[PDB]
Amino acid sequence: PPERELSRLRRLYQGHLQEESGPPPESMPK
Amino acid sequence: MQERFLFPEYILDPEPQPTREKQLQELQQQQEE
Amino acid sequence: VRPRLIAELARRVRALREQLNRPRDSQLYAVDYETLTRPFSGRRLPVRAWADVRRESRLLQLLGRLPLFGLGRLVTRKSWLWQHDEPCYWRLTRVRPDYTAQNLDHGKAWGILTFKGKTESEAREIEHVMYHDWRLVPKHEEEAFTAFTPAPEDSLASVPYPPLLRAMIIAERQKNGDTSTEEPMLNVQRIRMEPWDYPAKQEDKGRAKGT
Amino acid sequence: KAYRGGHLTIRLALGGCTNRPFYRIVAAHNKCPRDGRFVEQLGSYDPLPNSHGEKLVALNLDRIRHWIGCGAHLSKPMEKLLGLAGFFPLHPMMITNAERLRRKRAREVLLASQK
Amino acid sequence: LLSSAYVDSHKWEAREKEHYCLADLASLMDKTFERKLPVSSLTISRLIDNISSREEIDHAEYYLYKFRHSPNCWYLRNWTIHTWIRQCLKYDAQDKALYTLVNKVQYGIFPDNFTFNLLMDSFIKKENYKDALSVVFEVMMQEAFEVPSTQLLSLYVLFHCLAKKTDFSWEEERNFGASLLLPGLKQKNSVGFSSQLYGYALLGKVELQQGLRAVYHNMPLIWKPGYLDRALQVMEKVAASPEDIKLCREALDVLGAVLKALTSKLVEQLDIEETEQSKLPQYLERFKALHSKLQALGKIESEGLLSLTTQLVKEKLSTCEAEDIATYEQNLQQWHLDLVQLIQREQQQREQAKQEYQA
Ligand SMILES: [Mg+2]
Repeated sequence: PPERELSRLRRLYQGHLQEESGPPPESMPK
Repeated sequence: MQERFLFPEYILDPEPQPTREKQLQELQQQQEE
Repeated sequence: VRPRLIAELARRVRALREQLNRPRDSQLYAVDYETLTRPFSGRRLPVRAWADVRRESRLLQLLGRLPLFGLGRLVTRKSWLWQHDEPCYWRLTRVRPDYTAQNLDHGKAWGILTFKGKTESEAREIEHVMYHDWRLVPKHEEEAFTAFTPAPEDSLASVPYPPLLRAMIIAERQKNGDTSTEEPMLNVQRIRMEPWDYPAKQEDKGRAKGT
Repeated sequence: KAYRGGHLTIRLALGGCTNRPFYRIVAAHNKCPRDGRFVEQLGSYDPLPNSHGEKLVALNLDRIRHWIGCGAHLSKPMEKLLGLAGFFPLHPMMITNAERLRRKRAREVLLASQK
Repeated sequence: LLSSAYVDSHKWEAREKEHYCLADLASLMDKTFERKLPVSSLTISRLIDNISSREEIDHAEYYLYKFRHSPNCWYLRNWTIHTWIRQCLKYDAQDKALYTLVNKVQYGIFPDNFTFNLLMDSFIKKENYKDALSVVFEVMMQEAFEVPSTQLLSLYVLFHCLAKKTDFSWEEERNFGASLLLPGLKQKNSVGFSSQLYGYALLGKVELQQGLRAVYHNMPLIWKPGYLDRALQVMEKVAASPEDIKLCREALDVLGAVLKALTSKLVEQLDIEETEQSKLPQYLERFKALHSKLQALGKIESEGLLSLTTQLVKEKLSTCEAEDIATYEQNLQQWHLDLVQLIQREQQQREQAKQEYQA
């Protein structure tokens, strides 16, 4: 997501936020 | 909209506590007779 | 079958009691700000609303301080301001306050909706009038607030079918003799993704029953 | 029976025995009991792998399409099954759960490397 | 400040008045409220229009409160509000008019600009600038600065009250800043731009110290941060304007003082955006640069704000008053026509109800 939308979500859910997740691994790790 | 004038001298107030119970009692009576 | 008359009597008297004990907005939508509970029912508001309930204003808390209850004025919502960058507001056309309220801060309103810069044709009733969410657009700011340039809203007009449905459609075509190599497509320009926070029809909404 | 409102929904009715579940895909009134009266049986689903290492799903696609066209809703497990079959798009939560699992396995691999 | 012709009440005294005894109308309204029926706007119009004493002012206040909390509350007619303020000024009850205006929610008193000017000018003529300032703040809260006469009177009163003030409460700063910004934005002269700058400086101080919600909550102000940036934008605008427009040294001093004092709960802003507290040093640098630019261009007035506003008033108020008086007379005739139409409609509906009751 663009950073502006992520900041919007952080304002909306301030105080109830988990660590942001990055893109998943390309394939299933073994 | 426009203002609708109401005139208290030409208005009749409502009667609370309507007693349909007596009507039902009359019905069950007449059945009993 | 012995006719059940007491059932009819009970239904009629209950209906009469309901129609003669209809609660008003000032009672239904009052709130205790210390405990954040509705005194009418005793139910607590959801947690995610709590902050706004203590910070923002109901619509008629704003309109009762305006001449003619603010017909023609623009009102926006905090949630819209936080969610959307494009202007979202109601242009008020009719207001009917709850006269029993001490501060005339409850009631109903009608207006024309502009959502994300798109205005509607007609005026309809506003939902969430009792929410602590509303803001009044200053008159010296309206021109800056309403300024919107419609961006090109060019979205996808067709999508692929799911794999199995696509295979079945192609098989049916091939069985009926058609040898067309054109991919089957599903038309979605007619399906317009309506945002979940777009105002609903307040006319169709129900009301809390007195008790 | 007459219910106040409600709708038809295509869902999974659970039968079988203890520790051996089996599902019947049925179109039924949403207010009816899970394993009770239904309008039509639209298929079946065995969640246990068989001797060939397969999970067997039977779908009456014609009747499923008919009942969806008659206004029937779909439960989330049924939507996921139809996505796995390719009859629908993959449900968003299957994709999201796959990504969550990928991230968890990546964290475990990173732990192994760190040790 | 307003002439005798503007404040003359002869024309309103000559309005067509159908006489009633206030006691009878009061009893009729009391019965109507007892029966939980709606009172017509014509009844309250007649009660307000037949006040003949200072105690009848007190009674009419109570019945205004009752009409406000009744089904027909929004049908309160503009001639009724104008007559209410006229009667209050007539029977030495300006505190009552000001009370109903301040508590406008409970009484529904929303005057037109002519009536605001009348009340404010009475307070000024008796040198009660505290109550005139209260009326100015009410004009600000109702956003009724659409007429130049009101703008000029409000600016005069505001600068008069500011010239003798040292201790500022943040609520007072907010009220003063809004009350100076709103009329200032409509005046395209030196006084208007100086007022814009002064009010932006005050609102920026309030924003930086008490937060932006302190600025915009329950105010005719925007919820967008950067009030000091808007002050500096006013300075830039004055730099690139015609020669005639200048900027007062007093407002520039106020903005400089605010910046020097500033450089010495929910989060409403996006975390990707820079806060104003982190922009204060650049604001100070821009202020110094623009101040030097304005001095070099000679775009600074040395005259005080109050003297400049006095001169502007003595230049413009007469024409404003003439236009206002023409509009007032036209409104008086329109009110006469509307009242006659309302009375005729009242007669018609009374007749219709009579035949229904006879049937
Ligand atoms: Mg049962």
